[PDB]
Amino acid sequence: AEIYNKDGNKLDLYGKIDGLHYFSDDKSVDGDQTYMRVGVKGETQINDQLTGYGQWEYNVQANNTESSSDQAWTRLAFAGLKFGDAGSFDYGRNYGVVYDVTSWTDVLPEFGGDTYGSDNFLQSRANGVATYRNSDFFGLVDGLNFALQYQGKNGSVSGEGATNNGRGWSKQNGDGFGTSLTYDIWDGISAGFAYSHSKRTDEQNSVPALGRGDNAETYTGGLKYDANNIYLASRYTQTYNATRAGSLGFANKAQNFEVVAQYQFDFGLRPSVAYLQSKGKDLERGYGDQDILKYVDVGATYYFNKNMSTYVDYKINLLDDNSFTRNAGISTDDVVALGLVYQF
Amino acid sequence: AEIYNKDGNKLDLYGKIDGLHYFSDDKSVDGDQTYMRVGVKGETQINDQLTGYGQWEYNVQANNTESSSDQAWTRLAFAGLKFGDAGSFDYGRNYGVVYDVTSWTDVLPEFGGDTYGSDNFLQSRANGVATYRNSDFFGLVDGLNFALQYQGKNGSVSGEGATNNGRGWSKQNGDGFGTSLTYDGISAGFAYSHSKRTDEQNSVPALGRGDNAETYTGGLKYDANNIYLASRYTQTYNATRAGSLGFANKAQNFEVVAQYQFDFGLRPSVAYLQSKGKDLERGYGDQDILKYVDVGATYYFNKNMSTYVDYKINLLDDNSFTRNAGISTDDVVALGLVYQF
Amino acid sequence: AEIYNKDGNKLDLYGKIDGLHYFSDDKSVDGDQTYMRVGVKGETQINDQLTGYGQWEYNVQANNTESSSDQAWTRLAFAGLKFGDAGSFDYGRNYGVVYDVTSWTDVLPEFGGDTYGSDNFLQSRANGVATYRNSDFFGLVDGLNFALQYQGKNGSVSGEGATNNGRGWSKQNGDGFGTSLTYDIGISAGFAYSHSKRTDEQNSVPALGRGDNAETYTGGLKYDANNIYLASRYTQTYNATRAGSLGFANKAQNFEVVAQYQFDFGLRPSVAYLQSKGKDLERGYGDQDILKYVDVGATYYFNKNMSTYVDYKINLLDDNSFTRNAGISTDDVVALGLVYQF
Ligand SMILES: [Mg+2]
Ligand SMILES: [Mg+2]
Ligand SMILES: [Mg+2]
Repeated sequence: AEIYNKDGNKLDLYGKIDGLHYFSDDKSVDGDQTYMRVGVKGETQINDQLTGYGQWEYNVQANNTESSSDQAWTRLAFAGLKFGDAGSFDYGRNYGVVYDVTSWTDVLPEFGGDTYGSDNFLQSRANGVATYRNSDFFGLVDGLNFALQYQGKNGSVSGEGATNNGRGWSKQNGDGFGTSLTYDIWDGISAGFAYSHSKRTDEQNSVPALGRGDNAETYTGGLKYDANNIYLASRYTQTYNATRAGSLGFANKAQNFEVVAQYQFDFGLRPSVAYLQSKGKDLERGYGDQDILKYVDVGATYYFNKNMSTYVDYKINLLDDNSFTRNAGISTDDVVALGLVYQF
Repeated sequence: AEIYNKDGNKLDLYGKIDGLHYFSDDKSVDGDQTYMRVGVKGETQINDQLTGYGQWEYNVQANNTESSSDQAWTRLAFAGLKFGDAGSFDYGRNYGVVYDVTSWTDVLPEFGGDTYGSDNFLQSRANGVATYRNSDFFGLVDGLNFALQYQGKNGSVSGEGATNNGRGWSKQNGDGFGTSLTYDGISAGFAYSHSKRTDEQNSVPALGRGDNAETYTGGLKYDANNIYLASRYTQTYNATRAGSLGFANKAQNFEVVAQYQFDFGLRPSVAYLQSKGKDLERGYGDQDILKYVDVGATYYFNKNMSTYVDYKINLLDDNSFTRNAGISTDDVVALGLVYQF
Repeated sequence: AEIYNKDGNKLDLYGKIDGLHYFSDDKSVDGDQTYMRVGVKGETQINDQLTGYGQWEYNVQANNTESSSDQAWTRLAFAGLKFGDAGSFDYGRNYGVVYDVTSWTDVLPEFGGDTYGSDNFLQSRANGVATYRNSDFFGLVDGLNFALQYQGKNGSVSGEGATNNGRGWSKQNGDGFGTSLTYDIGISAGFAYSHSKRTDEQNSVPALGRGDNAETYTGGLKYDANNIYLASRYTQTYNATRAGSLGFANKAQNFEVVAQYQFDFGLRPSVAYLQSKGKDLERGYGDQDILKYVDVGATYYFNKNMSTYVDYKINLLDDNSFTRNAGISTDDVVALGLVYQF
């Protein structure tokens, strides 16, 4: 909600409160999943060719007790400058540019968006990203959106590989960069490409048993159709030393594919059907080729209005239980989600 | 404070900042107790019959350092729909319906509200509650309200009894149900709850054994002519904590409070509270779990600022039960200055 | 931002989002340092001579992951009354009155303000402070301000020295009090004093620092006019200045000086020198430098809501047994920040 707009400065206090329950035979996901999000988004006019901005987004779990630990975290926190019509720069915790394309399939009622994770190189939300964007390809092509992003090393907790803000191997990165390019081809049809290259860290190449290599790389292509009450999107990503092999490390190579179809009825119901897979290749310890993710998703959202909705989502999990999924901690069970959400 | 009201949607950013200090011989409660609360309450008009709403309430302690852990937590987080005469429905972290009645005695300047706890079946705030409420009995009887409530299992951290949101035995529950009924300046109230207990509750702590946690509550309130009087009695089975040692197989909990509101802003308060545990294992037998007289006063400067003193006159004796279970037997004085928004 | 003002009550929701990176050979400070702050400040008119107020300020780190621990904390939380000319009183988590004067040199683009820390007696933000303030000496002497402050013990986690809100020896305190006095002659002078009981764990746990009381004495001078900022202050402490992780300095001498200029087009360069000199340290340490650097940097103000900055800590400490064992950083640091304020 816009709660301040005065003398060239604007502030939005926004969020949602999501009354959410999961039903699954997997006891690590079954049960109450209630949470909320709260954030601020602000803008300050500097001059005719310059606007300042900042955004913070917080996640607050509400499915555990008042004595539980580690229930809140920051999703986004960045500050930036917009340079007229010709671009922007921001720095902080923000989305990696790969998500410029992979966001197109991250539209399921509840599930989806899970062939990658957060703090996973530049695939999703990430610490310390400096992001340059231009929406007219340097004045040459209207509608052609370019991004270039740099990320500094976020290393180990201690020792030779450390930085101030250290973390475990699954969420480490070396210095890296990303780029994306997206374009509306026809009315309502868009195409996009993204690439990332990051140095890996010494702990990534020594602590977990899976995944070895100097660099983490991703290649993504996507398509979207959004018109006439119909939403279709597909994307394909090939990764190298970048996709998590559950708790066991990284996949030397992975091939990640998502497709989604939705329809918006004018009375407020939006059914959704999707297919997702992540195919790991050349895994160590005799694993070879393994499925990391494989499910059909069917669900629907009912929008009461712009501030209130309810939804059901059903993850039909096609993974077989085997020594890889067991050892890596990957859920092979179906899940049903039921939600009622207030947004502000 | 209402900070947004536009095109059918309203948002309140509300809270308080409570500069609070306790004086006690009990070193685990003595000292600075400053904290604040902040929350949002939102409502959206969907159509003539239907409004959607959400509420989040956060508690933020401010009595420890900037390197201290576990200083903030969510009290409430729920989303709901209100229908008209048909009632309301909400889901999330919210009050158990037993508090619809026991709240009538939870009005002391600082203390009170402590014969039960949070995440304690449906006695107070709870995870994963679905709550239906009906006002005026479908519009047929003015002042008659009722509620129906369901809670899904919140299990252990790992193993066979787990759920995603696992916790220790003290705050676990199986599937449960609660109901309340209140009727009106004089009011009477009843509440009942029934929850399945978990395998950890029946094996980890030494105290309390049974398949089910049950509560029965009756209460009365007089609120008129600047006088507030309230009393309630609750009988529980396998549901009242015996401090850190488990649950009381049975307990009998009683509270009574009297207050007067002077025009100039002073509100003195006198109360008596007790919790009596029966049939405790390990030789404990019958034990007092809580017993005190409370005297205090709140001074309201206005609707946004108050100050208060409260004096817990603790009538428990020190014994091996109070020591082992971590129950305070010392007197406490609280002094507070509070800003509300 | 003031987001509510109605029927005698007002509320400000304020903060900043600071996109911040450090470059250093010290791996414990090097890298992303992005964070934000958010708070509320409210006031309510009670009557002609009485206003109530409250403030909360929260710090939220954003430089680590979504599964990281302990990433947020309360800086300030207090409630108070202002009685016109008779003064104000507030209680909660608030600044110690020593900061009334030492804040004069806490103006660097990024660094500075580090000859003391938080929860460090009455040197900075502190739990359980009751603070009386009087502005312009009961309305009788423009520019003459004073404060009186009391702080109850904040003790150990358990045992005989416990309080409900226990913490480690570095952040403990006994009962104490403090006072400040400032006088505006754009030119000001200031004095502050504090005296606290030390706690048993401050004497029994760490290697360094022994004594029943912690005391500080501060004097400051400030020139702030004609686009020029010049400030200096000197503090002598007893059993009160941390000697890194090793304990406290039996005596310390802390000195800071800063000069800045505000150009009309927005740039504010800054040059400063800071040192903390510890004396009579145990275990053979004797006299040791606790802090010693020159700071050079600049802030560019786009407007009142947006700025960018660079800061360069030129660290004059050396690797020796003291800095090494105390965990005191000896390396240079460059900070680069972009900050949105609301
Ligand atoms: Mg490889
Ligand atoms: Mg029993
Ligand atoms: Mg000494």
